[PDB]
Amino acid sequence: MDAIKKKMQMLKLDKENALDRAEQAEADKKAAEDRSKQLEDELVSLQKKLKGTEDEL
Amino acid sequence: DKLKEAETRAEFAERSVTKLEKSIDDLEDELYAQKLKYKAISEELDHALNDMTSI
Repeated sequence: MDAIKKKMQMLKLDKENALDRAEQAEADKKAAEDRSKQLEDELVSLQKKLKGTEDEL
Repeated sequence: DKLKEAETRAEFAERSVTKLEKSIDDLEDELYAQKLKYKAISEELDHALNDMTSI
């Protein structure tokens, strides 16, 4: 009819916005966790370098 | 004499015929308008079904 189509369009705008926000948040989580794990690896390498310095000391 | 009983019904017939023709014509016009409206309602429903059809 008439109002039904508009209501469907509203329900679809909500769909697109929610789905886009979900995808963007998922990408953000992936990027942030990769950052954290690379920092942790850098920390590990620093621990090993400290160990080598302690041995030479 | 014998002419008047015929003339009376003869003139009775003309206006009745015209009124019946007018009534049937107007009723047919209303019928066609309602038919177009009904087809339009079917068109709206089917257009909604065809556009959405899962997206």
